[PDB]
Amino acid sequence: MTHDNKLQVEAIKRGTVIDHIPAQIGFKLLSLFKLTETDQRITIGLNLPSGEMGRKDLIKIENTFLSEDQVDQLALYAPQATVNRIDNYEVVGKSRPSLPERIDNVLVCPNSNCISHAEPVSSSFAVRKRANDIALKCKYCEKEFSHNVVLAN
Amino acid sequence: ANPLYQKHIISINDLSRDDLNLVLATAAKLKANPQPELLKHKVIASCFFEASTRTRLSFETSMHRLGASVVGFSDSANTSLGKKGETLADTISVISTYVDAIVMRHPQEGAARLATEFSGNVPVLNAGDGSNQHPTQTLLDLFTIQETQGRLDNLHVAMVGDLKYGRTVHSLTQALAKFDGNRFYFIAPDALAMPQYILDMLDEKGIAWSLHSSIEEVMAEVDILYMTRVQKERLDPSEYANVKAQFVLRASDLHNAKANMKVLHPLPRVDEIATDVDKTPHAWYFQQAGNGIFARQALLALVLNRDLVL
Amino acid sequence: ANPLYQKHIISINDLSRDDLNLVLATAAKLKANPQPELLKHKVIASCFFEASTRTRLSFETSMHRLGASVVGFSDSANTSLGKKGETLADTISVISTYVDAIVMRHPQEGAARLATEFSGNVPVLNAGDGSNQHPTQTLLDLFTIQETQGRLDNLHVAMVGDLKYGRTVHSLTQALAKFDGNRFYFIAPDALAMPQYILDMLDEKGIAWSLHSSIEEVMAEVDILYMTRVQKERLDPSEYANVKAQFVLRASDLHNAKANMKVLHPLPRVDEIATDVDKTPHAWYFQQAGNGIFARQALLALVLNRDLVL
Amino acid sequence: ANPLYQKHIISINDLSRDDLNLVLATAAKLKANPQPELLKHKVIASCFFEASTRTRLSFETSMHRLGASVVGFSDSANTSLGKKGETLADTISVISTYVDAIVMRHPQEGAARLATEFSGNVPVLNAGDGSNQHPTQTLLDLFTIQETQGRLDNLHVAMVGDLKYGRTVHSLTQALAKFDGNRFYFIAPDALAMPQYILDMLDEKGIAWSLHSSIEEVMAEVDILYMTRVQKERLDPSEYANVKAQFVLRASDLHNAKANMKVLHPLPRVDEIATDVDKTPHAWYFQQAGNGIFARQALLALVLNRDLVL
Amino acid sequence: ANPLYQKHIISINDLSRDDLNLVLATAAKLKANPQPELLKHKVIASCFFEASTRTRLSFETSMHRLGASVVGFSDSANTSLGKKGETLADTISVISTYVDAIVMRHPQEGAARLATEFSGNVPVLNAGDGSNQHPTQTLLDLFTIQETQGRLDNLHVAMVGDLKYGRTVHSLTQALAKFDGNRFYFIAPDALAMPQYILDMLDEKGIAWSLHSSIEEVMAEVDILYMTRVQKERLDPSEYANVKAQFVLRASDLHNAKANMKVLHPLPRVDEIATDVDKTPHAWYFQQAGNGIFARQALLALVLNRDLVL
Ligand SMILES: N[C@@H](CN(O)N=O)C(=O)O
Ligand SMILES: N[C@@H](CN(O)N=O)C(=O)O
Ligand SMILES: N[C@@H](CN(O)N=O)C(=O)O
Ligand SMILES: N[C@@H](CN(O)N=O)C(=O)O
Ligand SMILES: [Zn+2]
Repeated sequence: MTHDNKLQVEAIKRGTVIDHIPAQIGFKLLSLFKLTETDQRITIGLNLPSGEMGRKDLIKIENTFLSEDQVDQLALYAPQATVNRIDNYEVVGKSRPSLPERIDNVLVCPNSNCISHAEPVSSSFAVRKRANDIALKCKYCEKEFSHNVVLAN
Repeated sequence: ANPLYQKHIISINDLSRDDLNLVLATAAKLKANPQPELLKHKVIASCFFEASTRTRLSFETSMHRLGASVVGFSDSANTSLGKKGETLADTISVISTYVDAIVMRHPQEGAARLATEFSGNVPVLNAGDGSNQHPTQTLLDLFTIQETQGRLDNLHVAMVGDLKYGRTVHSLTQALAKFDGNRFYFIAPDALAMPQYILDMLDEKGIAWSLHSSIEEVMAEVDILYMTRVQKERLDPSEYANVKAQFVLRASDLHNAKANMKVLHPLPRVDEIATDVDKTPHAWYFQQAGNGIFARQALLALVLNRDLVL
Repeated sequence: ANPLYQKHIISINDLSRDDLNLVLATAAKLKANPQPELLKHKVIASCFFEASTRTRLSFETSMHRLGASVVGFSDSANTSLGKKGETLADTISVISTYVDAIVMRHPQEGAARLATEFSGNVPVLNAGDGSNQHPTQTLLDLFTIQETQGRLDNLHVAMVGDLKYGRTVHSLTQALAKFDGNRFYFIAPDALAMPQYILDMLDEKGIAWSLHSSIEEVMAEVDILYMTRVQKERLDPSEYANVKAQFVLRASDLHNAKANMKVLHPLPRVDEIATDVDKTPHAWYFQQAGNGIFARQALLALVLNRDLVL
Repeated sequence: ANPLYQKHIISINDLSRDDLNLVLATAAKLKANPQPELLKHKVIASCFFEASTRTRLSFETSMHRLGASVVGFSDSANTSLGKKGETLADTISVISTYVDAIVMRHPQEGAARLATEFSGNVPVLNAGDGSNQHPTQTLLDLFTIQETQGRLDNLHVAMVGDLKYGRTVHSLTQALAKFDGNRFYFIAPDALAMPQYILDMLDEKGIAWSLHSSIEEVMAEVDILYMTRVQKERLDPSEYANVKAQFVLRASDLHNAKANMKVLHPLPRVDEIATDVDKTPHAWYFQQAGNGIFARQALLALVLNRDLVL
Repeated sequence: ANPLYQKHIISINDLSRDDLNLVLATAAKLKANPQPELLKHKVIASCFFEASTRTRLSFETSMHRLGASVVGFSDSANTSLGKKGETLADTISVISTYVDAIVMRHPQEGAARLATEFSGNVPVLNAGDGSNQHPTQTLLDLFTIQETQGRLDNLHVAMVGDLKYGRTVHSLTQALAKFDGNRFYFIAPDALAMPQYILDMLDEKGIAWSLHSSIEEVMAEVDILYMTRVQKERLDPSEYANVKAQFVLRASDLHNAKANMKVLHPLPRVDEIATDVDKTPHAWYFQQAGNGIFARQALLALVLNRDLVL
């Protein structure tokens, strides 16, 4: 055995960790991405001290990695959040959430007449960045809204 | 005796400033001291050619609170209605021989005014005629503003929602424009903006008005926040949702509101006012609806009883 | 003043033994000496969200016999009903500002209790809410048994028909179980037997009950024969007919009945009681229905009038 | 095989200029030389979840003209589909085991695309999904323009009527914007103007377009006059009348029109084009409709028969 | 000719094991080698007096796959049949002079048999007559079981859901009881258990059957898991929920299932089988549905074409 402590408050090991999550956005990610459906250990901390003047959420989930087309999926919710792979810093590029070309399974089409609502299909929206806005086009009805619309309803 | 005795109540525009004051004064008096036998031996017809349960029950309750009797029909496709044969004229010429007053709701604009030419000294009260008039709705609105703000002049009025088709706001705007120093704030999606003919009227009288995109732009100065219903059918589903933004109201939005502000709504508020608003002291749409009994009791009292009450 | 003044009448189970006695005593008093002006200046709402002509007319007649006024709707798809938009809550919050009491029939279980949380000091009387409660139906039943048998204790009660879905018999059983020494006889096709939760209750109180396949097994000891309606849709046509046997009643079956027995039925008796029964002295379903006026006049009297009557 | 073989035909946007050219090429060919046995042993499902007779008769006629067999329905309460909670997904998973191709028309916007995910190997042709796409309508329009103008590039196209909701003109505008040198003229009341997202697209491709209040304003330059339907339910009855003004075409308006101009209309024209126009050489809406057969035949041939036509 | 030539196909009970074998044999053959021109110059009547889209589309598709012509209707108020007192007898006497075969679906239990007595020489295929018989549904089920299990004898069959009213499972149970060594597992709520007359039959043939409360109780032994539809209208809304419990299948329940097991369902499954099951290799309800084409093709071929297939 080489692991070395009994820490129930803040530890480390072969696991991914998302950094600098805005307040009230940490639990959102846990739900939206069912990050607790794991069997692997998970350590989260919310509303904790930030960059010397705010509040933030923190998610540490052991024995599991994230990919490129996944970390990115955090872009729309946790933009300036960093993701340090932690098998022991075997991270390479400055891993920061960029805007994915498509966002599936989480968003809900604002269009009430959209076929996606009463059917066994996954939501799917195309992403386009706008000045002061973000356009999401539904794969199904082909209607385009702003993320501000899609995140309220 | 009184100015409105035996008169037809068809359009809010046929009502002079004094008429509005008289109706409102009477409404307050009946509210403070009920007169359950005032219309004791009167028989009134509640003719809803077009079904309208809420305003119908409001109108009928008013009748009973004054002691009058009621006959009628919400011929919403459930009466031996003139099989698209018998004219409204003939219907009225018959009904006007049975009762002492006719309260009617109709799908076509002008119905109540037409009834007026066939009724016999029998007064007709318009309960709504298509997209034209709804006199008593403006009266309860005016009455509710007066009671809550203590006056109808020098107020800051915001109107949110469908200003293009919500004829209740057209009437309420024209009624409040009969009072001095009122300030208006119009908040609506560009596809449902206030009609230019309304703005023309306000400019003609030097009344101050302006357009805004969100309620939080004016929440600070508003005395009355009149919320309008927006029927999705007026736009396409994707369009509605897109604009839906903030044109809906929720408790968090009232953080900087004036202590005296009241939020009003004709009803059918399902899609505009979140229920977490109901608890705030600003919510006054249910009280507003409750004032319909008084404003409509007042009209019936004035038109059917020569002498003033209280 | 009285225990039920201004109280909501929603579930027969919220009614204590004394409440039942009070209602029944009041009903008898009003039956012996009418009070046509007791609710003179009251205005009551008859809201049948679900059409129910018989109980509606019974309820409304009760209102008029006490002098009260009535507004309402049997919005059985013929009112500007909230286009599946406006909540029942909002409907009640509006209506509770117009009237003094709300009598409502609704398709969903819990409707009346929900109205209770939105009405304002305005009492709500449940005229039936889905498959849950029908308080006044149990009251008229209880009242009819008391009048004909002279008491509600130490009786032999047979209940025939659909005991599984006939919620009127569930309520009546639980109400009679609030009295001592009652004996029950349950006669029903096995597919529509009394629910075990009901039998559990009776065992819990040591009340004597038993199952029988035909009415002629117990006709000799029965004081009250409560006939239930059996809707064929509850079973398939071939099934219904197959069991139909004797679960229907006809004059010949009453040869050995006790002089004091009364045959009761909620109505819609079309398929259960042959007309050759109507003439016997045991037939009492039409008198039973007639007692609805008294039991419901009694509730209205108690909830809207502080002091007891007679 | 051909580029469209076994391909789903859901959105016009998914169609490349190449694709459009191939479909139009095939259409001309079948028109010149019919092939009645091309799809002899094929069975096609004509699934109109939402009724639309003309489009349905045009589509099915196309299937027969190619020799295919047809089965289907019109879910307008004519069938027993999805009563309680039966999904479109399951419907497709079933029907896709019966037929060689599914032609569907549905009230919801992404129906055809969804069908695509549950029809394994069976091609789905969108006959219209709510306010979204209608591929074949656009193809028949382009075919008509090409056949009457001899090309699809460098033309003067005028589009009149309800340009805001007419998704027919949105799809046609985008289709034509895939060809070069076209100039557009948009004639519509302010409340129903071409959407900004469409103009944005034209700008970014550097395509010329201008707005006009009347047809006569550009009648002299136009090669194609696309007349659209203006639904009454859209605006206010009085609104309509006030604007219908000239967004209505009459024979008199064609005095100075180009010899080659053709007047097109999606079809239901009752309230937009006066019958006196029907006689002029410019009226081409019935011919346009007739072309639906060739465009739709071409599409079916392409997805169901490996090699090109001849 | 073949044993079923020109024979009416009304009840599964009238079908001998020999008959079932012949139908299933033909079905496999046509499936392997389609014969699109077999019934070329035949015209078949598709008479759905009671609507049923899927069954109708499956049946008509079968007719086309064999090359026959089809005419018919869906009497769901879509036609002008038997307005006042026009009998089914007369309808058949008429239609039987037009076509070579009648496929009918009717709300009343002995419709197809009656049709048989007025159709002189024209064969009638029962597509469903009320709660009685549905021959082709059973044939497609047996075919599916045979094709996936390689036999119809010595299997472990589980039937879940509404075994009391699902006449689909009554017919299938009886069909399988004509083969040897089958063991049955009946899973259903007490109020919807397999009927005693069915168990009586199994006993007298010495067939093994047992009752179980949950699927997991026998999931390990089952070769065929027949899931049935549980109609909401059956029990009480609260009743349903309390029992739906696990008479619902979820992917999770298949952890220890036999590699060869197939999950079948008459089809409308919305409220019984979770979509996550659709991915497992055991889901065979859509394939089952797809087999309706071959079983129904085989039946039509047999009654309309003298010699056996090939
Ligand atoms: N708003 C309805 C009437 N109603 O019942 N309102 O509650 C109408 O305008 O027809
Ligand atoms: N029994 C009916 C009401 N009614 O009219 N009874 O006579 C119901 O329950 O809806
Ligand atoms: N397709 C049209 C109807 N129509 O004109 N069919 O030819 C609709 O569904 O609105
Ligand atoms: N045959 C079914 C409807 N259905 O699902 N048709 O595919 C019925 O009539 O109940
Ligand atoms: Zn969508």
